[PDB]
Amino acid sequence: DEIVNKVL
Amino acid sequence: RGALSSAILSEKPNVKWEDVAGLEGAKEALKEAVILPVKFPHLFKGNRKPTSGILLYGPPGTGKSYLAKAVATEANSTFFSVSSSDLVSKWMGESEKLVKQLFAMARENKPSIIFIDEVDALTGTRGEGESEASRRIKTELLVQMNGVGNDSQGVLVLGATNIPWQLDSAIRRRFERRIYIPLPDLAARTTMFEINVGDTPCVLTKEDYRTLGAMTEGYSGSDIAVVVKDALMQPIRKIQSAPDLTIKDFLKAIKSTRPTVNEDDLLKQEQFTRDFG
Amino acid sequence: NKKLRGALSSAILSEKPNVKWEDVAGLEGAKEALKEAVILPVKFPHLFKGNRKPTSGILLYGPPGTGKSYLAKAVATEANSTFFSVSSSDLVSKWMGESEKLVKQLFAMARENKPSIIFIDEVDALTGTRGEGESEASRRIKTELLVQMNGVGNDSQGVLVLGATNIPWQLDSAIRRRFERRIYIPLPDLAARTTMFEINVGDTPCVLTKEDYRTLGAMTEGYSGSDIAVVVKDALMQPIRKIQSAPDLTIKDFLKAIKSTRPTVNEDDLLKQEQFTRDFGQEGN
Amino acid sequence: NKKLRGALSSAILSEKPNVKWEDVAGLEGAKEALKEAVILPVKFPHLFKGNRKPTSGILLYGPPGTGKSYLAKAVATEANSTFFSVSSSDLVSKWMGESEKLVKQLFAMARENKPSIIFIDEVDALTGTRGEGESEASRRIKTELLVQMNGVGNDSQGVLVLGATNIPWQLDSAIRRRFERRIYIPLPDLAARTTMFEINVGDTPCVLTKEDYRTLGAMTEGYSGSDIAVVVKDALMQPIRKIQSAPDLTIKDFLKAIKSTRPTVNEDDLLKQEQFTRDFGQEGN
Amino acid sequence: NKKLRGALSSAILSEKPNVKWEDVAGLEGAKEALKEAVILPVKFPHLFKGNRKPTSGILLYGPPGTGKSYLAKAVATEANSTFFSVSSSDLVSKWMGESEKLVKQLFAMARENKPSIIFIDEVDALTGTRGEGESEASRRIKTELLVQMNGVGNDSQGVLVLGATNIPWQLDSAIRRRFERRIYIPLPDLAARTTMFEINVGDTPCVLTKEDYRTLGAMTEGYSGSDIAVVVKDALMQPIRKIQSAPDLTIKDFLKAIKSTRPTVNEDDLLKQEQFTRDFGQEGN
Amino acid sequence: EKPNVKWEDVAGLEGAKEALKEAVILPVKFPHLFKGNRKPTSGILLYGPPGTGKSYLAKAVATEANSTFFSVSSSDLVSKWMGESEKLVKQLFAMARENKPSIIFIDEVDALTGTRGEGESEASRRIKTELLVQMNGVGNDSQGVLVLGATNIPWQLDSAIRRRFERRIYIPLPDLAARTTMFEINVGDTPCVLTKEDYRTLGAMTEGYSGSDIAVVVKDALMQPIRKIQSAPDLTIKDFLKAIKSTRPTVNEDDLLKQEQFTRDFG
Ligand SMILES: Nc1ncnc2c1ncn2[C@@H]1O[C@H](COP(=O)(O)OP(=O)(O)O)[C@@H](O)[C@H]1O
Ligand SMILES: Nc1ncnc2c1ncn2[C@@H]1O[C@H](COP(=O)(O)OP(=O)(O)O)[C@@H](O)[C@H]1O
Ligand SMILES: Nc1ncnc2c1ncn2[C@@H]1O[C@H](COP(=O)(O)OP(=O)(O)O)[C@@H](O)[C@H]1O
Ligand SMILES: Nc1ncnc2c1ncn2[C@@H]1O[C@H](COP(=O)(O)OP(=O)(O)O)[C@@H](O)[C@H]1O
Ligand SMILES: Nc1ncnc2c1ncn2[C@@H]1O[C@H](COP(=O)(O)OP(=O)(O)O)[C@@H](O)[C@H]1O
Ligand code: BEF
Ligand code: BEF
Ligand code: BEF
Ligand SMILES: [Mg+2]
Ligand SMILES: [Mg+2]
Ligand SMILES: [Mg+2]
Ligand SMILES: [Mg+2]
Repeated sequence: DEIVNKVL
Repeated sequence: RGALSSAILSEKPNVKWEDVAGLEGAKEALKEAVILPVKFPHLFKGNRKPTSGILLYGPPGTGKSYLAKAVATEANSTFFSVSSSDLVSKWMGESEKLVKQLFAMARENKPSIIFIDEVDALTGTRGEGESEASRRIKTELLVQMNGVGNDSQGVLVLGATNIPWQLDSAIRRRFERRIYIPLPDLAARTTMFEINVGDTPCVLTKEDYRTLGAMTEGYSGSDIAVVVKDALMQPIRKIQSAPDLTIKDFLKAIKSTRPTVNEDDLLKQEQFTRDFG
Repeated sequence: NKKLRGALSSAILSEKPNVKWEDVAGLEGAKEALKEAVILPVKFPHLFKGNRKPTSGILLYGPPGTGKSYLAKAVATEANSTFFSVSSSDLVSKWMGESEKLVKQLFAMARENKPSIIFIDEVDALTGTRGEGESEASRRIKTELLVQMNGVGNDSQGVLVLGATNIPWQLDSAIRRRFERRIYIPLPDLAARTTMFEINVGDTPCVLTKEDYRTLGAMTEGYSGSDIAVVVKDALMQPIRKIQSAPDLTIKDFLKAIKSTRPTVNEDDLLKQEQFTRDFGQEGN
Repeated sequence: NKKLRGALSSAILSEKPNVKWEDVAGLEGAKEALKEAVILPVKFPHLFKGNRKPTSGILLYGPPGTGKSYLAKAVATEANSTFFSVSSSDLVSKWMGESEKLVKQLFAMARENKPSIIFIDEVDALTGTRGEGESEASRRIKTELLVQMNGVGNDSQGVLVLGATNIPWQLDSAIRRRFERRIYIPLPDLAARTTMFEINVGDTPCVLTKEDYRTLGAMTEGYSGSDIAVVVKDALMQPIRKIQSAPDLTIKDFLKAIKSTRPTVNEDDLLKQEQFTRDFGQEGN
Repeated sequence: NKKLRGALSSAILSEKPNVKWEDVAGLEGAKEALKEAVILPVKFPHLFKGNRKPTSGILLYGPPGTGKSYLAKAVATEANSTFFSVSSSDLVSKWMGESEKLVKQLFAMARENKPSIIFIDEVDALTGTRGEGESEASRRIKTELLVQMNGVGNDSQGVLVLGATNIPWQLDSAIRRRFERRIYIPLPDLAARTTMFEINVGDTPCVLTKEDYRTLGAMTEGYSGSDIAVVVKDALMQPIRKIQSAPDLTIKDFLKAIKSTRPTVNEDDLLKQEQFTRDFGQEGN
Repeated sequence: EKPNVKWEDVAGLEGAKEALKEAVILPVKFPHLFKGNRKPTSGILLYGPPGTGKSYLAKAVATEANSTFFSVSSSDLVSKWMGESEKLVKQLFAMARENKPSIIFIDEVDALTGTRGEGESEASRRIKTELLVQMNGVGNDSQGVLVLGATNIPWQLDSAIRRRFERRIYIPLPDLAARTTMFEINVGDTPCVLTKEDYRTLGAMTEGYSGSDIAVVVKDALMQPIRKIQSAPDLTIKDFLKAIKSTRPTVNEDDLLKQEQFTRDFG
């Protein structure tokens, strides 16, 4: 499954 | 299949064309895009094709979703009220087949009107978005809304929004009649008070509703629905404390209730109308 | 399906925090609106027929510490309705549109268990005016909250959506529209402060009179209800300090506490609160 | 759930840094408040019944190097509780709303093992007034900390939340509200400085008398406790250096060190500290 | 875990740059402090017991080009301990609070390899007074560096944190506190310049005498050690230009180079350096 | 990467030409004269006004080097993603360490390195700082790389980076023989009736022009006869005089005062 990361 | 067929509603919210107050251009365009192809299908032959996309925009609370309910009652179509909750998925390559399935079942159920409500949440300019959700959805949707000649029955793609300037220019192109739903003027406000009091026993006259409609400049239709809600509560205050409807009930409600739209939101709406609408 | 209900089974609270409408001090108007939106539809359901529909959204705002969450506890005791208390920890999942699938499931549960109350505490952290926010969290959680509150095929019958906030001017205008009675909870006045001292001392043996509580209530202008709860907390510690440096509660204990404890809210925050009340709001009295 | 508790299992410290209440010098008021909020509820739990509840939040602030983290070590030795010690490295994560199920299951760990203490060191880096911050970190970690500290269905019984900071004016007003005793830890005074020299020389053989330590304490006005710890460090490294240029301790060793070592603080930082103390704070004595 | 150690495996340097203490000219105070903080704890560990602890932070500052990084190379050769020469490229990452775990992971690696030295070159780029900086990089990298250097549950035993900077007045006061011996590395004097010419000519055949090097050292007032390294570079490149332009080294080669090469520094930068040394600093001699 | 460009190809300023022929060829043609204390130069800052043939001289060193050449520039190292503008720098120096000898040509270094008194926290301190530490540093080994760099604003450069560039050479507005050479080159093999005294005449006519301007007066003069073809021939000196009357340069004679300032103080 294509999970979301989070950036700066 | 059995995951997008929770887009078809079937309860038919009973709003008829004589409940929206004013908005006659919008009723005119919606009639000649929805009612008239079905009732006289011989006319649309040759170069004369029906419209295949209509965007309604405006400030918040002025009639967009409500007019979509009026279409949903009066159309005699099959009506998909789809949204971004029902198209996006974890598994890659599901937000391709889901849009594709949507339009294929719309052509199972011709005539079809599809109401993609708040299109700015699907279609977000693709310069910062994530891989799966933003790109393959918006490209597949652009393709399937490039069905010009084949979609002569079936898909009329409505759509409402409050932020019409945050919309991608290819999708501004696909919606070929951007109509603007504004805050209502005097006759419409008087009509909305007369509708929203319903069949409730009141001592009011035509000059009373005329008075209130003169009093409420700046209010949208939501606000007048809630001043009628509060003013209809006023008898139960006069029973608890620990009768007829007066005009002091409405003056009481209008003193207490305060408008919703801010007068710079209107500047950017008028901006977009003057540039593209 | 059942994985998600296994997640949201821990939101149906089951303990009834015993705050009653008299444990709230002040606030005639906010209790009045909340009673005629929560208590009265259940107790006399024959009245609400025809054009007369109950209220389906109430926003409470104010400075910090003035009664918002507490009044929500009073509703949670007195309502006799299922009281969901949800927050941003319980809606933002990791997994591509669960933060919309969770919201939709939330109101689907609150329609199968009607009459229900959904208390979204600190709604300004979900709903942030969408001009600077990110794509997913912004457009998709805000958008599913909008469409889910009124929408087309959605039927907000018998659900009520409360909500409290401290920054009511940072709220999106579509969600300012959905909350149809923005009530303002202010800092307490003289009679309210005197009432809060009389409540918070409880049944503790004290030599104080009505003019003593009246004196303290005259002394504390600028304090919210939190601050008076902590000056009563500190002043109730004063007999222990006696009984170690060596009884009754006697007015030098309270004067001692009021000298030591200092206000919490400043006086420009109040200018922006009064701004929003004058532009969009009710008056909570 | 258990993935997150597997992350935050390494925050409940267990080595008990052996600082006892003797070893702090000055600050009778801060030790007094911390004792009657930490030691006394456990040792005499029959007292705290009725309206008399223990304190559930204490903010220590001050200039750099004056005793805040050290006094937290003293609590960590003397408390007999499950002392956690968490920080901003251990709450912020990468995957989208994991940075607040960490906050939630931190406080749920402290509820399963009550009476607990949560020591959030340097709280101004989590909690930054939310008018300019980003969506996820700002609104969601700050908001889950707020709702989790008092909230509706949350029951902060028997947990205590410490916290230290150097910039107490950059703190959000809702979180200034949650910390209900803002104590101020100041730069030292004469008796405290004399006590710190007597402590830091330890059991080292010296010819010094009480009037010698009294002399040095008179000599060092303006120094914080760090600076006196390093003049004792350098003065203890004077005889090794005389071994290298060729004994017990002369007062010329300490005068030598105090000439060479120069303080840390300045004198407008103190104006903003005194500002905050005069507007919202206590006095740590 | 192992992803992060895969990142920081490229910091344990493994080549020992052969600079010895003799090569570094002048500056006996800075060599003295660095020897008694690096060499002496390892060579005689029985001495440091009780109250006598080694130094755990040393800041070198000065004008550009005067010896700071070079003296750090001398420590890296002579120390016999694990040396991490970390920098700003190796601590910042993109994914929302994965920078902090590299800081924490760096010191948690350094206590596996004790004794250790951490040399943070140009610390003024991490630590920028936090009054104008951004939320994440500012509060979270600075804050994790603070808490990680002394903190509560952290145990800075046997690690040393060096650091060099050219702008020592733009440093945060908590981090000015953590560096407990701010030594100042100045522009060289006469004997140092003469020593640097004698070193940099190496074993090259020259007709020069002691009074010749003495002459040049008298000639070059205002030059840093970089400039004298490049006038020796240019003066050594004269003979090749006398083979192309058509041998032995005579003082006209150096006068030729000194005429052509022009300095680097500027005499108000020195006023702010002397300012900081007079307000907070040691003297590197 | 070696297309044609040569030491023969360039016009004027043999001080620059000899400093560079030295600093690249003199180690590469002879790696056994540089032993002991005698090390080659590891940084050269060219500057000047625009148009004066800086980057062309750099690519003359690219062809004429037998060395690798990385013509990165300030357009390609700006990012906006929290410490991405540094890993680009570091991996650049990694492929330059792995591939000795190398040349790194940072074109318009004044856009990375801006005196740090007004700049922002991250980009100022972090790109400038990683460039500093990466050029000499501790564990870094600048063996066999040469860091070039060109700029037009050499006074807006940070003093630590003015220190790292150890030969600041100044490329000035050119003389007479160079201009005559550039006309003779840029006409190429095109049939023209011009003589040596004609090119000599034009070179006398064009004082103040950089090499760009003479490349565009030759461009325009080569497009005069086709223009009289299709909106209705040969190459006259009146064609070039026509073009030089129409085409105008860039420069101002106070920009030269601050250039000469920096050359007299540091260059
Ligand atoms: N033209 C209208 N006629 C009748 N009621 C209206 C009209 N416009 C608004 N209202 C009232 O406002 C309510 C809100 O309408 P709604 O569909 O939510 O507006 P929109 O979607 O633009 O924000 C309507 O359901 C009705 O209560
Ligand atoms: N109006 C009030 N009447 C009685 N107690 C109050 C009142 N306002 C505050 N309190 C006390 O102060 C505390 C703070 O109330 P709380 O609900 O947390 O405030 P809020 O959520 O606005 O910040 C409550 O627990 C209660 O103990
Ligand atoms: N009040 C004090 N009594 C004794 N030592 C003190 C005191 N204040 C500071 N110190 C010394 O200061 C050193 C460093 O102070 P520290 O614990 O870091 O304070 P903080 O965290 O506030 O900066 C402590 O290790 C201790 O040696
Ligand atoms: N005191 C000194 N003794 C010997 N060499 C020196 C000295 N100062 C500078 N150098 C020369 O300077 C270079 C080191 O740069 P450095 O002085 O470390 O710059 P910074 O100190 O600004 O980091 C080496 O070439 C070294 O030869
Ligand atoms: N002095 C010069 N000698 C020879 N050719 C030049 C000269 N100046 C410019 N040119 C030609 O003009 C073109 C552009 O020059 P360039 O070096 O890019 O300008 P700048 O130095 O301003 O960046 C080059 O390809 C070059 O061949
Ligand atoms: F115009 Be509405 F708010 F959809
Ligand atoms: F909910 Be409170 F006003 F902080
Ligand atoms: F006061 Be310290 F720097 F925590
Ligand atoms: Mg709508
Ligand atoms: Mg609250
Ligand atoms: Mg500390
Ligand atoms: Mg250096």
